[PDB]
Amino acid sequence: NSFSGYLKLTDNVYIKNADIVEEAKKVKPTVVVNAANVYLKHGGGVAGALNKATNNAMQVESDDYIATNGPLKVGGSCVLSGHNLAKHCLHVVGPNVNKGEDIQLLKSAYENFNQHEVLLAPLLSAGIFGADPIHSLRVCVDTVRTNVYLAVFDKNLYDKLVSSFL
Ligand SMILES: CC(C)[C@H](Nc1ncnc2[nH]ccc12)C1=[SH]CCC1
Repeated sequence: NSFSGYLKLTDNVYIKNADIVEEAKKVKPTVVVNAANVYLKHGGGVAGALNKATNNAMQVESDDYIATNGPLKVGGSCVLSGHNLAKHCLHVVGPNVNKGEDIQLLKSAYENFNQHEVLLAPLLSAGIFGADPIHSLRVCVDTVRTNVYLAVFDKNLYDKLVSSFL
């Protein structure tokens, strides 16, 4: 968990302008969080980038999990292997607000982080799911109580988050 170059926002939330895949390769954290969907189909965004970096081993494992357990609920999670990127991957489903899913489920999504002492994570629901990224960071800060290191792969968005926060 050798995180470097983060800015501490609160007692337990840190943030960096970085690709989460590059962070995972350098740090080999105990847990990396995936911004997943309910069927664990890693087609784009953070999910597609993490899966590509495992050479599709994450997708093969996810398909087997879904066959045996069924889909996750919105706001839910499962713990699977982190493959070459981390000890574990915590797959978390935030609401797709562009498709009418309730934004209050973003609090339930972030609550899953509290089962792990230290996590490398992305900003939930901030991609194609359509939540305001600054609102997602506010819910993270007011929900997560364990130590989370947020990687945001966009310098313009990073600067807007840090200006709004501090
Ligand atoms: C908001 C956006 C810049 C961010 N993308 C990323 N954040 C961190 N590492 C990344 N690697 C590849 C994409 C990527 C997302 S997509 C879904 C949730 C958060």
